[PDB]
Amino acid sequence: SNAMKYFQIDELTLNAMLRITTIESLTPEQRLELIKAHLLNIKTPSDDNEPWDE
Amino acid sequence: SNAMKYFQIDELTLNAMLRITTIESLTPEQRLELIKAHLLNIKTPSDDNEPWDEF
Amino acid sequence: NAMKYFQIDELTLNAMLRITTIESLTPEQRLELIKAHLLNIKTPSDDNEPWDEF
Amino acid sequence: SNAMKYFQIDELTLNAMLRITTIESLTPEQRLELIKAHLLNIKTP
Amino acid sequence: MKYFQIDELTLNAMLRITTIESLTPEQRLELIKAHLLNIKTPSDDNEPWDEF
Amino acid sequence: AMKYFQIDELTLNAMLRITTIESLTPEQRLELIKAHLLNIKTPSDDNEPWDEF
Repeated sequence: SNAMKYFQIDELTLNAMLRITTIESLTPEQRLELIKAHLLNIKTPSDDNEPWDE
Repeated sequence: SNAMKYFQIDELTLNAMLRITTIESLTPEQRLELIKAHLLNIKTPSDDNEPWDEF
Repeated sequence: NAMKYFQIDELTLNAMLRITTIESLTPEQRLELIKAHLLNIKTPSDDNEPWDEF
Repeated sequence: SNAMKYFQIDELTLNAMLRITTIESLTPEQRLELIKAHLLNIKTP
Repeated sequence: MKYFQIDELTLNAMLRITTIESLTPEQRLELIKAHLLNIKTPSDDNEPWDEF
Repeated sequence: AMKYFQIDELTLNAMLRITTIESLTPEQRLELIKAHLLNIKTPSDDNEPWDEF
């Protein structure tokens, strides 16, 4: 196909996700849960129920 | 004016990263390393290329 | 790699809208003024002090 | 109160408006109205 | 989007605070927090609920 | 005649919380606050000292 869907990630969110991967105060599964939350917000940007949205 | 950088991610890569967070046969740490590799791939300039004559 | 967005404050946008309705300027004059405003949005000021550490 | 409202416009949208200003087959009034419609779509999309 | 404006006087005060070694780190942090809360409050004049 | 600097709401909220997070020593909290203040004064594409990217 000549066609593909794209999503936008701001630089602050990309950098935040990179930092989350090695935050040592969180278990690895807690890090994955925060990463998944960010990826879902990228996929549906109007979601305003995130842990950082409070 | 003020000006903000953004990155574009294709849907296949976004969905792959979503899937990777819950792949049961990779440990959480392995999933995070695969996540990190995808995120660095997006961050790192794709093409601005090695000239070799500095070595 | 990156792509970029420009951030227009509401007053800047409203100024451009007001220019479009000034009837004693010809339409071409109003276009030229809006062009000049659009060109200024695309240019950065970046007049920050260069601090490399602190 | 210390907070400000901003609109985000991608570079391709900005450059499209710049190019409308020199479409010489449209009258100046037509170009101005097309640019106004794009500006209003930024303000209330 | 929603941005806040920080005046240079406030930004320079917060940078200077970080350097005052005769104050403890917690005192410096609390002084910076006060300035940041002053910038933030209220985030919306019509929704001043950070003010009770 | 005064210079103003823009900060997004999320970063401002994060700096407020960073000032007290218990997972960082007080000196670490002050270092991370300083790195944020440095990027308001002199933007760097959101570079911070602890970053490995």
